[PDB]
Amino acid sequence: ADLPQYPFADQQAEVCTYVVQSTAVMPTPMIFGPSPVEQLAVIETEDLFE
Amino acid sequence: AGNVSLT
Amino acid sequence: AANHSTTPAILSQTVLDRFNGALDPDPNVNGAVQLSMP
Amino acid sequence: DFYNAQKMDELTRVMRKICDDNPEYGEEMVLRWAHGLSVDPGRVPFLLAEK
Repeated sequence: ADLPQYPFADQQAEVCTYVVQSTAVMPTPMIFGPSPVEQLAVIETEDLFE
Repeated sequence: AGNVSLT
Repeated sequence: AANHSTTPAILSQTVLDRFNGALDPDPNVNGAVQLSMP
Repeated sequence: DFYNAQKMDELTRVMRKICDDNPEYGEEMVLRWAHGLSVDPGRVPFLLAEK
């Protein structure tokens, strides 16, 4: 459970430092949906669709 | 005054 | 025209553009059709 | 109605791109586009290079 790390200056410190890079591409049966749109202030303020 | 909606 | 100092930088991608969302969807897309009922 | 609509859904989406592909003149060129008008070109700035 306790492994002393003799050669390092600090025995109890986390001696290693790691950087991970995981990339996953997952074909799925998910449905998702269409993107929405933003309000237009020219149609209600001028009645283009009269 | 109502609407059946398109969806 | 009253600015007299350097401005902050500009993001390369907005949060809404990242998730292709919208603050308020329009009422016309998949909208409502008038109904007669006198 | 619902026949004049079901292209209004199509017609408002093309109206969204003309005011988005050209951020300058946005929310006004769509007004002129519907009536068949055009904006004056020289006022707007434009970009030269990006690195």
